Amino acid sequence: QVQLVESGGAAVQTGGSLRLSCVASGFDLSNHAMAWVRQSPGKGLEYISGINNGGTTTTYGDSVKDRFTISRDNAKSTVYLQMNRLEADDTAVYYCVKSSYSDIVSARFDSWGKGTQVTVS
Amino acid sequence: QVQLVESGGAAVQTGGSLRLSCVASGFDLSNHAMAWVRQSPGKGLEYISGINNGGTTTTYGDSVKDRFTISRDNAKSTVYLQMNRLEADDTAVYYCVKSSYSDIVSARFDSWGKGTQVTVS
Amino acid sequence: SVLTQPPSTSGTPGQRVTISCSGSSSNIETNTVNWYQQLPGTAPKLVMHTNNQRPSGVPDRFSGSRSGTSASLAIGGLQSEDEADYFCAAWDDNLNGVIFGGGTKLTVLGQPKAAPSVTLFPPSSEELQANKATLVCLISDFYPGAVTVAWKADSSPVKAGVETTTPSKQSNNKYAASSYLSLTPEQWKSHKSYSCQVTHEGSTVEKTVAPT
Amino acid sequence: SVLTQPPSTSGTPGQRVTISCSGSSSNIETNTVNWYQQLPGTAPKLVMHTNNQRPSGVPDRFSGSRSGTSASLAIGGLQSEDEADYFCAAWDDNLNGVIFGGGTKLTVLGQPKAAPSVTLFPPSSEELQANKATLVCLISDFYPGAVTVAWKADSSPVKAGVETTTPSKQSNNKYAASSYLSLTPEQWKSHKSYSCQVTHEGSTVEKTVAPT
Ligand SMILES: [Cl-]
Ligand SMILES: [Cl-]
Ligand code: NA
Ligand code: NA
Repeated sequence: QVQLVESGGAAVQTGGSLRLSCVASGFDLSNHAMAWVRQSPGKGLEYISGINNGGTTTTYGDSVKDRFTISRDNAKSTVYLQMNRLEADDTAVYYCVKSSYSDIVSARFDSWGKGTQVTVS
Repeated sequence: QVQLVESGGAAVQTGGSLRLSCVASGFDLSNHAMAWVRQSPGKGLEYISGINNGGTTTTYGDSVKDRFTISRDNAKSTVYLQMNRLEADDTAVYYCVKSSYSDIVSARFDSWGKGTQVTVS
Repeated sequence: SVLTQPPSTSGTPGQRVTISCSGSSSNIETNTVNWYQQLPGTAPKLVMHTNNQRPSGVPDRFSGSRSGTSASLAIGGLQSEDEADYFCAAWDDNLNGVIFGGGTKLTVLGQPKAAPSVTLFPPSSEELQANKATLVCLISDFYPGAVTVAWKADSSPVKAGVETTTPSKQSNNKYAASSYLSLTPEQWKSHKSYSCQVTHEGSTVEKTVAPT
Repeated sequence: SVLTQPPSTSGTPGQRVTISCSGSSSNIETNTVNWYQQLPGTAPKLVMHTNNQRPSGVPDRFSGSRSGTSASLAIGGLQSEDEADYFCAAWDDNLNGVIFGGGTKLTVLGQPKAAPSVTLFPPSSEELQANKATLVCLISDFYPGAVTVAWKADSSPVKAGVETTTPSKQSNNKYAASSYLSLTPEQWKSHKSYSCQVTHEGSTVEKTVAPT
């Protein structure tokens, strides 16, 4: 069955870096665009970054551009998120999502992971 | 499949009365002892009343004796709880539970309902 | 930054409720809308895509629409299991990405509604001696359990240093919460007054305190 | 009235934790013990019966025992999905019924522990003019998120009129809660002082205020 598993969340210091992973199972990752969605405690959903199936187009949320970078390895069935120059406002749970389409052009997210927590102190 | 469904919870006034129902499905009710368990918001579990499969033995929690009464109708597959002279300390969620044994002699409760809420104002 | 949704709505069992979401020429007018449902402590789930199409495993009482720059999600025959937080979402050409709504918390009523009691507390003398000035705005005895809070220094909005707790059910089955603002003793004496305003289903109450 | 359990315990993933439950000659010594597991907002579930027998669908890492007047529930290889509240239970001949434990909240650690900051607030002047005297004891920046609170009038315990909110996660991923005591202006001026004591994983902190 279709499953998304995230890993890498930890408690780090302000200004540090961290790298998150999302392993996909039960489908062909090379046919789907992917993205990251985060949620701070008691607040709403926020779009972080997205990438198309070929990795040739990337977009970012306004709060994380020039700081975060998204990548993927279709043969290893894995999506990554590199986070640099962290600040306290990055403390949230980060979800790995999969789109039905092969391109990052919509807000349709059919599958969600369980999420990983990041703490900035 | 085995299922327990409760009904009757409502918001009433201090000193009033209320009658709760629990309908059982998926098994033979006449082979099992039954009981009621309640939980006040943010607090623990509390034993309210129990009855054996033949209805010949009944026990009560110390806080509700002389006020509450338990009964059953095996042909209608239903258990009842009559609550009289209600007080604010009776505000809680009330669970209908089923024992594996035919007698009310243990704290083994194999199946639980979803519960009904009672508010005393 | 976000699409506009009402912060909270409610209805009685069997009733039909609708949730609004309003956008701009940059998003909803030119891009389709998606709806997501989230229960406490779990991931959000898609319940509607491409304006008005339902995923498999979503009851027929759910329905979506789009008109101009706004959308709506209709739920008929309210059941207890529909109590959740609902978000709208669409692509946005100005942001080059996805824009979300603020979220609407839906409650299935089971007791009479009640307006909150609000009490505001100035700093205590023991914490002022440890070079601290924290204010508390106590909010109690309200239903349904969703509120929004805003602080002001004199008459200007304050956002930094604000924390508000998730509403909690108490012994009378009504909700309570607290909001605290962490200040330094200079900021507190710097201004003429501070204020705490609470919003509950559209209605508002405000309180004010001052250094003595 | 109840069996004695620790209010909270924790461990790191992969670790092995144990939960205690101690009774009397009226219950545990002569009657077998049962264990129940409850996740937030759902009904409790049996995970162990007849001292040390596991229902079908309960991992082999769960294990129970009984010795004298006490029992224990052991969990090996802690996983995230084990975070819940655990109750013990047994029949009691003095009560002629079932006696429950107080409940133990188990947390799977994912960040460093932290002791709570406590601040106590006397009544505000606006609420005193409306014939009201409510005290607030603010508790913030603690982990894991479980606390126990006790109030005192001078030196005597007070139980009536106390409400405490369920701990809430805030923007730094630490927890916060509030406890308020509703008094009349006579009761408040009647005594020399009031106190608020907070317990967190066995450790205690206390504060005191007085009418000025
Ligand atoms: Cl596929
Ligand atoms: Cl049977
Ligand atoms: Na395919
Ligand atoms: Na049978």
